[PDB]
Amino acid sequence: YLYLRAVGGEVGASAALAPKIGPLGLSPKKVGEDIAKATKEFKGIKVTVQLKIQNRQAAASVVPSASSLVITALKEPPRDRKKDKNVKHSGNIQLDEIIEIARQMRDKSFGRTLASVTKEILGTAQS
Amino acid sequence: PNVSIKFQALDTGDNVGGALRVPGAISEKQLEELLNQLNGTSDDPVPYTFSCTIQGKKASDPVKTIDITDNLYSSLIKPGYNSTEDQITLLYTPRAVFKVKPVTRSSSAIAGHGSTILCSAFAPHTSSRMVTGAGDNTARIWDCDTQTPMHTLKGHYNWVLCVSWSPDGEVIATGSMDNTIRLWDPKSGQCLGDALRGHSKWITSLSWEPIHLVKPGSKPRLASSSKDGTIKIWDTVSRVCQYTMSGHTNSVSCVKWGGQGLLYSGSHDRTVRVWDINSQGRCINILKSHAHWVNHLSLSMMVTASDDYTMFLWNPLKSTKPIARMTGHQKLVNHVAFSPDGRYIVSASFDNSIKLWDGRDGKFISTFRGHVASVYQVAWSSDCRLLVSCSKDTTLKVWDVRTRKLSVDLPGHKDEVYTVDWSVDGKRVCSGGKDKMVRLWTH
Amino acid sequence: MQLSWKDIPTVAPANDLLDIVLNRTQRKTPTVIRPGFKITRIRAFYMRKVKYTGEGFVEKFEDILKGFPNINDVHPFHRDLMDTLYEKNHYKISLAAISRAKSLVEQVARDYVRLLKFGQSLFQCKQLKRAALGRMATIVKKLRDPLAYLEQVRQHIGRLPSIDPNTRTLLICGYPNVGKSSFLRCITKSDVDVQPYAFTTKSLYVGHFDYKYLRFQAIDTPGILDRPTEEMNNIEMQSIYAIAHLRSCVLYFMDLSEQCGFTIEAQVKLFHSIKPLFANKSVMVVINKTDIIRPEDLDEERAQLLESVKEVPGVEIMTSSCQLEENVMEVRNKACEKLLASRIENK
Repeated sequence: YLYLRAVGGEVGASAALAPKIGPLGLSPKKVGEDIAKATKEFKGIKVTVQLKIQNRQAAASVVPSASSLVITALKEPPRDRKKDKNVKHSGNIQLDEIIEIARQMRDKSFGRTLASVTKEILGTAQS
Repeated sequence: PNVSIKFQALDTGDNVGGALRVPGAISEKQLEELLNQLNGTSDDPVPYTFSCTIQGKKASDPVKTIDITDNLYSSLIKPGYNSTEDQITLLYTPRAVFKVKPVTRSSSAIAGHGSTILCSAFAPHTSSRMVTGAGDNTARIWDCDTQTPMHTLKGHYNWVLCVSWSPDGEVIATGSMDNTIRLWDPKSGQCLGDALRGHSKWITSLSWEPIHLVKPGSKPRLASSSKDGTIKIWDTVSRVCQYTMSGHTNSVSCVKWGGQGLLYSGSHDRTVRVWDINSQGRCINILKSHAHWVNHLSLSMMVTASDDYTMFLWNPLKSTKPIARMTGHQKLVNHVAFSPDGRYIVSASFDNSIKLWDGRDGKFISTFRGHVASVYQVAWSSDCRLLVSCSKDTTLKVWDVRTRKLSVDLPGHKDEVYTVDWSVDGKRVCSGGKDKMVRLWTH
Repeated sequence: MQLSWKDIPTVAPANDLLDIVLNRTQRKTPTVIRPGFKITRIRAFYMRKVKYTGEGFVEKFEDILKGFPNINDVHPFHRDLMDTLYEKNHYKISLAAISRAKSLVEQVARDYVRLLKFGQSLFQCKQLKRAALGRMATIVKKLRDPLAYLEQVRQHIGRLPSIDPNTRTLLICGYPNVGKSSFLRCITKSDVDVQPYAFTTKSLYVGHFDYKYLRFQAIDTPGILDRPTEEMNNIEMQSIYAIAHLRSCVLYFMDLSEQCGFTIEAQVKLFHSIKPLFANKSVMVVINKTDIIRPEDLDEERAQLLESVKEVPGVEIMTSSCQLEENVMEVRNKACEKLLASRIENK
């Protein structure tokens, strides 16, 4: 795929949308609407969004994602301010919370087991 | 010969109007007695204190209070103005209380914390308790009276950079390089079990609202500033992190709270931020001005002292524009004491000078000179009346606020005084040097 | 039409500067034949060495001070372009540093020559030269970090677009990918050039066109003026402001089609913000790229431009597509005319 970068809430930037070409395979602000609607809350760190183009449609592959799932559950927007030791904000996820994030991920993830899936998310959470 | 008097109130406080005429012969002590009768405050030990008639940069001194009113009427400073020479202008404000018989044997010293450093707390008034914090990773609660160590709080992983003390004196809070703040019971010397996580980097400063006037829904909280560039508000009773204030690019050196509603922060990113702590976590205003790092803060007015040696005074709460830029110090102002205290600010600087300022006017009331080296700390000891300053020159000096003259100086062969806390009765000084001892002076 | 700023020569490092002086002094001493007293001859050698030590320092430091127009002295367009890169406040302390250093080396050189000249003791005379060299050596090293900052900037100022802010310029603005770069090349008779500039994504395209024996300069803004000024950093925000000194006329291109990847609403907002600020310079708004353009957007555009109702630059838009080369010369004459015919009569 031919990939692209995005900021939360952005539309119609000259540098980012125009030279990279407007998906929909023409007519930006088609996609410019589509990305923007989806994007969620405040901009923060940039995410990938990834472009795939079809006949007169655009689709984006967007994972802020499993970690943005963590943000919703904890009710904490940041990430680990002081890496791997102890976070500055006090975002301790519960054990019950993490298996439900794992349940939902289990389609996107390969994972064999639910217990396997819990490690994979937990490894993401700690760091 | 008579005088007409015109008194207009200065600061929020008492109000009264009406000119009142008194005879000319009368002294200052008599003038206050006439004025206070009108004010409706009694002629009790309440001093009722005066400031006068705005100006005095001239060749001469301007308008002292204590000069007899007939003498003032002729010649205030000039003969006066066209609008004076007919009235005398008085600004009236309380405080203040007296302490009598000074005494003096050498202070008891309480050795502790080997060769170490940073914080001091003395609960003023009844509290005899003094709390010292150190890089040694511990804190010690001491008896101002006995001068013996009550306990040492040995929770922290590393160096203790800051502390807060409740007036009850029952609760102590500390900030450590270990990145956590802890709440302790000073009597027990027992960790509250309050270990507060969330800060990534060292917790440099904190201000605590010991008691919350507002309904119990709101409780007492402590705000902490960290190297991580963020501030957090914590519930002392239940050690939880109520809110996080993000937005500072650089480390947060100083913070003021107790505002109970306004969080004021000064950071290395040369910015001063005013915040709404409650469920929002949003910074309403960012004060821009300081060329360099903001070291110290006072929150009446908002006052910031910067490395760029300037002090800015910030106007009422919503607008975010600066009232005045106070210049004159050469170097970094370590600490300042500002308050509702007649809008009077005292600043201690590395330049080894101390200045008294009128925040409203912007005028420099006076500068205290005589210390050899940088001024580490200051307090308006007596009150409006006295200023106490500490320095490298091992000196804690007592100065006359009105005169800006130096009355007397405390220490000799030693090294230096890092900081001081003063109560009406006594002074506690944290000192450092090769042979160390905290000093407790009693008067 | 050129840069004042190019002319300053590259500053040599402290390391290069330390070695060269001593080597030169070494060369000088053996070649010289002192005449006179034995003590005097040695003294003469040492004096010579001290003076080449002074000479070599003074020559490098003078090269920084000369070559260079001072940052304040140049016209407001040019001052700005330097300001972004170094920071002017950092630059004012830095200029003074060069001056201070020069004074000190002269002062020390004078001090030592006299002392040696004065002294009888051979050991002393030798030691004195030793001391001077030691002192000279420390100074260049201390200054190395300001030398390094100065040397780096010299190269960056040389790269600056060379254009005249006095004579009439036409400015192409609009959001990115609107077709401003293409519009410009079509407009210019000769082939387009590229000028490097700090804080521009593309660079700038510069072209020029004649009507009569009057020359008109054209530059496009890509990445600089194209997007919110407030949103940008303090250095880039300042870069946007340099454009103010520079432009005699501003042209606002709109691409209604959203081929640029940006909506008409966004383009109208950016235009409106810039527009009252430059009363002094003439405006011609052109809605180019007309052939592709969609009618849905046109309604939004129409509401600012054509309507007498709120927000309007008071200029009458030309439909064209310069890229297509329909009306390319027609639009070009009008743009020049709006500022030219004006300014002539005005002055």
